[PDB]
Amino acid sequence: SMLGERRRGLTDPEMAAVILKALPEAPLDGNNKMGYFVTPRWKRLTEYEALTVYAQPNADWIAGGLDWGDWTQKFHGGRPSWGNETTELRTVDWFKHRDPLRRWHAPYVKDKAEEWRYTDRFLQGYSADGQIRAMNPTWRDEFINRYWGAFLFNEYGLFNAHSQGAREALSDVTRVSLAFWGFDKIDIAQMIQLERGFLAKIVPGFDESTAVPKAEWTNGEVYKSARLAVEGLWQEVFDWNESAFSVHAVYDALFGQFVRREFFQRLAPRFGDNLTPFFINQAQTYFQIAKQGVQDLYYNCLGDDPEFSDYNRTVMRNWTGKWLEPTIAALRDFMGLFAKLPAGTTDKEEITASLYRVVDDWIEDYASRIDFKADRDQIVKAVLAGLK
Amino acid sequence: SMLGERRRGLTDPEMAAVILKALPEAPLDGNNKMGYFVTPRWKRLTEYEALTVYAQPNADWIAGGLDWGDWTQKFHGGRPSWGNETTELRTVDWFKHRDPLRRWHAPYVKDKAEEWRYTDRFLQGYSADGQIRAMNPTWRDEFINRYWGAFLFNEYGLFNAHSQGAREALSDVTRVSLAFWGFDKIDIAQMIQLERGFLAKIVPGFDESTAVPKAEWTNGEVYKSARLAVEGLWQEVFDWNESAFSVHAVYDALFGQFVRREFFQRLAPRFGDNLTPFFINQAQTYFQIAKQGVQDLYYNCLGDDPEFSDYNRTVMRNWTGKWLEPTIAALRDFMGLFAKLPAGTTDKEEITASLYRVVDDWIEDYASRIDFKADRDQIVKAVLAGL
Amino acid sequence: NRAPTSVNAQEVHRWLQSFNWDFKNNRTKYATKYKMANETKEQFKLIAKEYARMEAVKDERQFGSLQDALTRLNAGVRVHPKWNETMKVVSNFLEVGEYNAIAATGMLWDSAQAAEQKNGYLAQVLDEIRHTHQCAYVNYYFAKNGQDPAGHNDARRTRTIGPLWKGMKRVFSDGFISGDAVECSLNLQLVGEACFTNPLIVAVTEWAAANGDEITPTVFLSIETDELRHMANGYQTVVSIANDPASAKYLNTDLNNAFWTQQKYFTPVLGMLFEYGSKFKVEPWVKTWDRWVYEDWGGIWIGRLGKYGVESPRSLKDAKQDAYWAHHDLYLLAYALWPTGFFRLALPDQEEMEWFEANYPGWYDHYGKIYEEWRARGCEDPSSGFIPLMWFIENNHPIYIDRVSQVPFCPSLAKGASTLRVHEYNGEMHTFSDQWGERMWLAEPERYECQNIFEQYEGRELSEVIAELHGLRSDGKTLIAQPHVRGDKLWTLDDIKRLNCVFKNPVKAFN
Amino acid sequence: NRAPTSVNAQEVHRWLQSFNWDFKNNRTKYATKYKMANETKEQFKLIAKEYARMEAVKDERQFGSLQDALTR
Amino acid sequence: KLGIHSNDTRDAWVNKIAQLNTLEKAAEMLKQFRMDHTTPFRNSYELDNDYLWIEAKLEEKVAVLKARAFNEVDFRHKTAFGEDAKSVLDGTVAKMNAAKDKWEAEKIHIGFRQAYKPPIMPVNYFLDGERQLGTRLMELRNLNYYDTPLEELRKQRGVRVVHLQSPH
Ligand SMILES: [Ca+2]
Ligand SMILES: [Ca+2]
Ligand SMILES: [Ca+2]
Ligand SMILES: [Fe+3]
Ligand SMILES: [Fe+3]
Repeated sequence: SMLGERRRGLTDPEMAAVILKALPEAPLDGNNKMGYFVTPRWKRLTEYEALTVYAQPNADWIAGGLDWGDWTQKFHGGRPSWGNETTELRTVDWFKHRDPLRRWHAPYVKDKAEEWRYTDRFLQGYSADGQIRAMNPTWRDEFINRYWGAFLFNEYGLFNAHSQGAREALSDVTRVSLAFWGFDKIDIAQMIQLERGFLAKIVPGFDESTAVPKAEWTNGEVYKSARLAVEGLWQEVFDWNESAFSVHAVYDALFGQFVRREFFQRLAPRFGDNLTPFFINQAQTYFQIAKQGVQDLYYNCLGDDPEFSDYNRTVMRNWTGKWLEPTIAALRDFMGLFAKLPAGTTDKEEITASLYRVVDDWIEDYASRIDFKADRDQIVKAVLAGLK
Repeated sequence: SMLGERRRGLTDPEMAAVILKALPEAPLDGNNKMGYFVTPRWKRLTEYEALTVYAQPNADWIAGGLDWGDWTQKFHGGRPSWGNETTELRTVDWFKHRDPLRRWHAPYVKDKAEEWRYTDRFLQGYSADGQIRAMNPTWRDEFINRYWGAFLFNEYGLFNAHSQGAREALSDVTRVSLAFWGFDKIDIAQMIQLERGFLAKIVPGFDESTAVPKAEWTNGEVYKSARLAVEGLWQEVFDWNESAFSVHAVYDALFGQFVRREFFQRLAPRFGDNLTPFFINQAQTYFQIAKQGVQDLYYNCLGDDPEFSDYNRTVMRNWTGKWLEPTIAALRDFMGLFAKLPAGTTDKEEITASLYRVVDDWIEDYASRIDFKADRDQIVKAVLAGL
Repeated sequence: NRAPTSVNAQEVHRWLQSFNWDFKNNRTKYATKYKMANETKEQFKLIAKEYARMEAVKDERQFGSLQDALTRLNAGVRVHPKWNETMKVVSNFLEVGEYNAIAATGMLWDSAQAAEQKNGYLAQVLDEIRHTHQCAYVNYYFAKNGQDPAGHNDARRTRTIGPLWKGMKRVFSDGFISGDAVECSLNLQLVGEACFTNPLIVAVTEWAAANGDEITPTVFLSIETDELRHMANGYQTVVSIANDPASAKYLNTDLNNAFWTQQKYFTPVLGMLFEYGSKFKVEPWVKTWDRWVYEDWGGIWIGRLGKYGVESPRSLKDAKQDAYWAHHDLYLLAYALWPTGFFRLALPDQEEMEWFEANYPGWYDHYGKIYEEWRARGCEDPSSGFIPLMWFIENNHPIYIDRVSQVPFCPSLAKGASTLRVHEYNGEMHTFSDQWGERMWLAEPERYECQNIFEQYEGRELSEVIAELHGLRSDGKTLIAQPHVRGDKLWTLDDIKRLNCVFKNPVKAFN
Repeated sequence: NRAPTSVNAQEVHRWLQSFNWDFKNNRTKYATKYKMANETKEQFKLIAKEYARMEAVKDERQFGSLQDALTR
Repeated sequence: KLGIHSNDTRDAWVNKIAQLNTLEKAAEMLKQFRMDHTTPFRNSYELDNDYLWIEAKLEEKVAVLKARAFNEVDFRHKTAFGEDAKSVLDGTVAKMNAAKDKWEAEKIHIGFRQAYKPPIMPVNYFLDGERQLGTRLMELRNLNYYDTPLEELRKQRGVRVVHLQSPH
């Protein structure tokens, strides 16, 4: 029928009259601010903080929790649903972390959605404009298809390294940040395949199958140590913070940044490739966004913790040393790729300077924050040994 | 108060009861489709068509009009509010045009807004990531600031060229497309300045002032013929269709496409500049978007009009010939810019290949549509003489 | 320093003025008596992309409300029948105003020489496109989800049948784009928007809410958020020519002509739509009109332009004199000619007649008695063989159409103004309802040659005009227009044909 | 051929199953009595970008209703 | 056959313009049509309800013929009659600027439209004239707009007052 059968209290005359009659003259409390008891990071409480902080029902025995008592159902053996035992790091309050970008779900999917629709517009404009014509054939069929393609597995592995943290994080703010850091990694891996799929449509004979890039990743030499490192970070680390910290503040900050920014972003343009940089721009944007969150959790909150600052820095310096070696090995093997390039593409000096940029940025944005005494020339010299 | 003083008919018991009592048992007509009388271009009528077609109150004396009678108020002298006399082109119906992308206001600003917010994010990542470190200093302080910046006045001029069309367009579907083609042009001009403003923030001694690029535009030699062609398309053309056709199917399709795609988009990468291509990606996406609309209006609708096909093609071939000359002249003056590039940047062999790409794309997408017999070799040969 | 950095709209707008350069033919392509200063600035520092973002955000809320909650609440249906009909007119008539404003501001964009002033107008060009689509969406939504889609679904062609449309085009179409760019600016922005549209839009949402319509408020309130930029455009237009000597010579005349033009139509029409097209009332139109025209516009707004040589329209007192009964006089004509509309009309009920008499002493003795007479005679019943126009003929009350404003008037019956001037010029008769419009025609005869409905329909039988212009509902027999808003006893083309009503040009009675 | 072309989620998802690779320690970190089959498939062929877009659309309608009409 | 958009009078002219097959004849008929049926100075109002539509259908015939007859250079610079667009334009503008009053100015402008409205004159020159002519006309008309009392203004316009009624 035009009006329908279901009567609604908001619009049904009889029902609304009953409702209005029961209403008080004014609100029964003037404090209309949800989350008013949460300590604001900034001037005033944000929507991000209100909708997020304390969503996790931790009791007081897990630093910062507001509940009391044990969990209602634990694992066979007695392991708690969430507990201090799942990470070496300690703090006065696990709810102190704040994503500097204040991303809760709505703003997060909104931005990625904009990026998706614009990406689609870009590809339709790129293909229609015939810009593929000026791309160097060798760079396309060898370096983008095989080597950039193989890198999707690196990002895929880093994505998976976040699974345990999604389950073990000790607060809502950290869980949300970690989930978003991980989700951006799978997205990048998928954008690498997306590009290969696009090339297959606009370049006759180009095969989008992952067979070739996968064989390079699993059995090639260029990415051997990279894969060994990723396999370790992902499946040999059971501490959710060691995982997130070592991935973002060590491995990806050095190896990841070098491959994405100093190899492909740097050299693609030289071969008339404006396509790959379009996607790498997204990856770098994501990298810089995650960095702000990583720095806040590990340096502002844990590394500077009023009670556990010294302890936490000792642990993070330990982790940095543990994972810096496998990371240098990954970079060392990757140096082998430079010999595959057409003569005159780049040279030892350019390669060295680019390595120093990555190492210097890392010392500035990460190592120095926990007093890790990194020696930048010794790190670079160790990596250069891989040049063929 | 908590409830407020204003009583609303949808929620107020008394008022709502009165309203419900007056309602019929069922809708007084089963046809709930607005714009149902409009001829669909595709399978079914789209929101784009329903919300746009016939919004313009034209009477039948203007091909396609559904109204009747003269206008209520005209210009001192007698000139009609809108009339057939404002353009040489003729048609059986000015409302046939359809934007292939079906853009009405909402989708249009939604898409451009996404671009604005992603642009913001990109710049914040670019600066934080320190990617400026690998950009060639000369390319930046000289070719981006001066020559790329100068091109902003070219786009700005093509933007203004749309002003009269905004006023004279003879239909809604054509006015909307025209407005969007023009708005995208000013956007590009503003994006050029934005890049220069960004560089100013991250590069200690970079000056964002438009003084340098403007002087290059107004006095330089590289863009001299370009500016003359622009000042003409904008202020010397009084026919809204000639202005739009000549700007999009002639000038910008040849000169504009060469500069943006075959020069800056092709050379910027070689100087470690992925910043400028970021913005040129937008300009090209915009160009290809507008192109679909330009093609639908002048070829599908006008050029292939069931009654004025021959007539219109003649007028367009006439316009094509009229502006092809100032365009080629613009492309020649621009060739002089190659001599300012550091040695080894590019060779006459590459440029020749880039020129044929533009010319061939032009002949394929525009020239052949109206049977305008153009000679690729002569044109390219004519332009190359500017080196 | 690798701190996250970006650039905002203002930082770019900073150099927008320098975007334009000098060259021989860099001048407006449109005839004008004024000279807009090439250094004129704009109030809002926007660029294309930021403009898009701020509007996209508004669209998000608006369409989200419409497609979700409002649809779930059946908001398109639970509206009073009279208001559903009124919105057919309000939304579509305003749509053309939004549409022509696009061309208008495009003409102003071409007129401005300063880059910033051009940019200001440009922002409006896009806004008016948004508003065109918003008003269209209201009709689209009511057609898809309302109690009577006829009219909402085809107003773009069915509106051409009736006389109220002609006048709408004069103030919201031609008045916005035909003439000196500056004159059009005064009709559109200085008067149209600042004096009427702006307050009107909000007022419409108030009457809408009172009658159960939450759709219109959702859309119109969003439209309203854009109007501040257009006010500035109008204000800046005056600032741009204030120095030009021609200003002191022509500004106050174009303005007065602009004021008269706009008020001539809205004074009677808006009041009629509000009071006669609703069940629940918000405020008496006499009170509303006085505040808008005299207090807000005539006082505050016009007063701020004093420093620029702007004076209150000399025809202001005249407008107030003619206003009081204007809308009441018009509804009599609109209802008498109901078969020419694209909406359904209703006669005042008992509570309404009491409301009218309470707010307009003397209403009942004139309009009230007439409506009860027409009703008892069966004007609502298709088997009666009676439409009020017959009553006008029987009682020798000819209905004329002002040659300039296109507003219908009946001096023989009107309780308001009853002046009438008829002239013949080169084999053509002309009828005028006031001294201002008469002067306009005399001084500018070639600007006003609009054929009126009596001229076009002369000698034609009523049902034929309706059938030809598609004034029928889906079944192809029932009229879109009706003399009542009930669901039963709808008039058909046959009921009209049997009346044997043939149009006559009233002016020929003077031959 | 310069026909406007792009790539959708299903086209990328077609190769997603191949993203995982074998190695000794590639196994779940949690205790379990069961073994999830190595080639199990999923019903919906989504990728991150498309997931975000479809949820972003829902959010727009939801928050739009809450902030505008429902509040009014 | 009566009608608003379709009627015998309109069908009569379509069969009439169809007979045309020479730019000369076509152009001549258009010029004469505008003299007999358009503007307040029209020779008669007999076609008041259909002249706008007919004129358009006439302009179309002239346009087609003019494109097939003229060469590129002329289609852009000459009138359908052979005149040099720019010449006519500059001449009319000259006369307009010489006009001593609004009555003279209005006559120049209106006549210009009747004689050179496209397809007769190229749109570019035409609209350029509309720009200059209209400017002058308004400047003269809008000066002391309300000075002349209506009684006198009616005499000036030369209208035949048939009826006046004013209670106030
Ligand atoms: Ca090895
Ligand atoms: Ca070297
Ligand atoms: Ca050292
Ligand atoms: Fe508007
Ligand atoms: Fe407005």
